[PDB]
Amino acid sequence: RFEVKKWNAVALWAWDIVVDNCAICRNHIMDLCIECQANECTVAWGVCNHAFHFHCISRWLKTRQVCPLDNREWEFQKYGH
Amino acid sequence: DCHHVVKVQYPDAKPVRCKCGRQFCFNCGENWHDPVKCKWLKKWIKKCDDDSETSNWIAANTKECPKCHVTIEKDGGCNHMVCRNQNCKAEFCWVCLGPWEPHGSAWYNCNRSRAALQRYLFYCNRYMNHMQSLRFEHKLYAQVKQKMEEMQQHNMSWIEVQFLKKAVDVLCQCRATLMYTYVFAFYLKKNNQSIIFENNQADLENATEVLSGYLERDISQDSLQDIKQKVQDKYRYCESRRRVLLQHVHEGYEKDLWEY
Amino acid sequence: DYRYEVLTAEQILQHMVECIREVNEVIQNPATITRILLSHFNW
Amino acid sequence: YMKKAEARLLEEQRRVQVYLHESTQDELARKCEQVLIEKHLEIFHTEFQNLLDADKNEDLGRMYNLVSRIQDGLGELKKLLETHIHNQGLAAIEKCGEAALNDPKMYVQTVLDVHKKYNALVMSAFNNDAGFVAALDKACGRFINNNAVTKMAQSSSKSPELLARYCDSLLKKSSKNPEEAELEDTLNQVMVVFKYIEDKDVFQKFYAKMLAKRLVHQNSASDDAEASMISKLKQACGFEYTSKLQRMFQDIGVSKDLNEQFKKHLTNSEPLDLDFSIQVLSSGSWPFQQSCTFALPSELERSYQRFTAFYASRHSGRKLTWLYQLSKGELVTNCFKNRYTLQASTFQMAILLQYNTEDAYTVQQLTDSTQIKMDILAQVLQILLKSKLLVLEDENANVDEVELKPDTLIKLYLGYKNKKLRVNINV
Ligand SMILES: [Zn+2]
Ligand SMILES: [Zn+2]
Ligand SMILES: [Zn+2]
Ligand SMILES: [Zn+2]
Ligand SMILES: [Zn+2]
Ligand SMILES: [Zn+2]
Ligand SMILES: [Zn+2]
Repeated sequence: RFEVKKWNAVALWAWDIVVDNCAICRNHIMDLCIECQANECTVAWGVCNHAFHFHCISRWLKTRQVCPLDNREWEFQKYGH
Repeated sequence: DCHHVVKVQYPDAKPVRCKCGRQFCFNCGENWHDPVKCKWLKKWIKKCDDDSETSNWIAANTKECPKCHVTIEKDGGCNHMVCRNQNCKAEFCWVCLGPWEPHGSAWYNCNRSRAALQRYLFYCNRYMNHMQSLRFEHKLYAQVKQKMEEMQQHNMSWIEVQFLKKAVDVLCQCRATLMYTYVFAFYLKKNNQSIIFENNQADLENATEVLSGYLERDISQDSLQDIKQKVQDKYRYCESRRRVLLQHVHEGYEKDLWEY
Repeated sequence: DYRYEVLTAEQILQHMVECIREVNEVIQNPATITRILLSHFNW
Repeated sequence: YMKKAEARLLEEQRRVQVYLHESTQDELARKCEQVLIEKHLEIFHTEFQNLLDADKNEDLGRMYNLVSRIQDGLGELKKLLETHIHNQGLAAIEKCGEAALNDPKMYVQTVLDVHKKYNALVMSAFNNDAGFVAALDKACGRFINNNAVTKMAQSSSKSPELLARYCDSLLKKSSKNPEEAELEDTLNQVMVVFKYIEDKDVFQKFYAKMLAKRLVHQNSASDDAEASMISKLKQACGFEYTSKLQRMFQDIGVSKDLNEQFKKHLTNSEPLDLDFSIQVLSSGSWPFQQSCTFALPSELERSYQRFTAFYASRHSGRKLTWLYQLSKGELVTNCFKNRYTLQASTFQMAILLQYNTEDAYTVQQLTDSTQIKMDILAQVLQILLKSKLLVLEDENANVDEVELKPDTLIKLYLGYKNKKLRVNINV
């Protein structure tokens, strides 16, 4: 009846994102950015619910202040850990 | 000089190989051009600006028969031209280039400033640079081969020079695909989805240069354990990146994302 | 896939009579007439 | 003739030191060389061939000395060698025939045997010449990548698969405990046969798959052994070749760590009745797919929600997707007559725990409460009925063959009695 003494489960771990390319380096989000790869690389989120690598969106904002999928203004809303 | 007809079930601008040793784009006729479409290749090769001038003449003194599409120069005065090809016996008007049946029958009478120059300069510069390098690949192959022999006789085995050969091959492929990508990046109106592309390709360009550098000088000697690791790590990166570039272009074609 | 094939002048000439046979299977005309007709219609 | 030629050359070098003037040694040596050898290369080549057919590894040394004494005489010897050694290795693994195509050990052992024999020959007889080693290496590449086994299975991607499977069958946790000193050596030999194969990406696919299996199921011989194998793969192909494997390793380490912190935080939460243990993998590295649309039984829900809330605490934004298709536990069965202890997958647990209430459900009834897929239910229920825990309405029917329909009762066989305890109802 009771028949529950022990349980061992297996769970996949993934970022909380809808679709995965980072759309700057075109890598896969879980992989390393185009900079950390030619050798910490967390994920940054946008107030419009867009997600990018951190080192990618950093350089992009260094040059131009537009979220590069929706030609709008950009500011950080949720970092990633 | 080859004499072989390449029969196919369907014309689709895909590449074919002749068995004489050549591979061409069955539709247009040039060498295989993977990211860029045929029409832009033609428009860029006309004014290619550093390989041929007879195209200037052809554009300046010839028209094209609408039916058979061969260049025709006129040295008569009738305007009632008749195409003297093998099986294109069509007749038309030399000026309007339309059919002659009504034309002149009863009453139907026929009668780059500053910025573009700089852009074209930059793009044509890169394109010609890569053309020069792709023309010298024979020298590159022979160079690395002789160097393989030399490094081998000085107490180095055969497997090392094997990895070196593979690296060279990947390098040549990456240049041959940066070529046509520059062409494609000419006819492209600047929007967000174009800065992304023109920013990835610069990085791949730089990596290509670094690898083509590693080879020539740092072949020197007796540093195998590190130089070999560097070169392997550096050509896997280049190959992956160029596949990313091609996939980006084709996805853009699918989703109608570019603007010219 | 992209299925193609490579031929020489002799084989590409014999393929003409091959196509003529294929069409004359159903048209039932002397070979010369079939060749003329098909050649007018861009093969 | 070779022996006498050697003796004569020795003599006529000595003679110049007792009679003649020193500025004749080179010329006399050159002439005696051009006459004694350098004018009989053809018979030398034929004899060299016959010697290779036999195994006389001493006179071959003499021929090396002699032919090397003249200009470029080795040029035919290298090619003749490479040809013979290729043929020998190919015919050697030919004897295996089909028996190899399904026994990795014998195949890899045969390749290693041929390679060792001729490496041993061309290190003593031929003074470890460069070009001769090159001949060895070219021949070994040729006859590893294409051979009888490659032909029979109809591809050139069978040798890498077989080598990957051999390394698998070697690093598992078998009955015997392997000795670290022997294990390290045997891996070092697998690395040789690796460095000869020319398609080193199929090998990575297969090795990644097998490592994933044996890491998930806690079934591995030695952690230091796994680390050493990964390390030499990296050293032979670079940090980009073995990134997925290093991540696939480090995250099992991190999972083992994090389970302890869950235990610590568990001191103030009183886990209802069960020993919980989880493994939290990355998402790009591992070759696993999403799920099979499971409905979680009410028994585990408490621990499920407590752990998901705990995980969400220590990290910013992260989404666990539990995959139940590979996750096992333990049941106590305090309902039968002999106090057994069952051990099965979570699917079995859902289906069995259903019968905690009643014992008269049908295939459709089971589908309603556990939301499992049709074929999956078919397989699981078939395996259960194979065991004497669940019986059909019939008693002697070939339950292994007679499939059932949604309107088919399943009877909890109360009279089940295994001979021993701790039954392992799994495939
Ligand atoms: Zn990064
Ligand atoms: Zn946005
Ligand atoms: Zn990125
Ligand atoms: Zn040709
Ligand atoms: Zn084309
Ligand atoms: Zn015409
Ligand atoms: Zn006109």
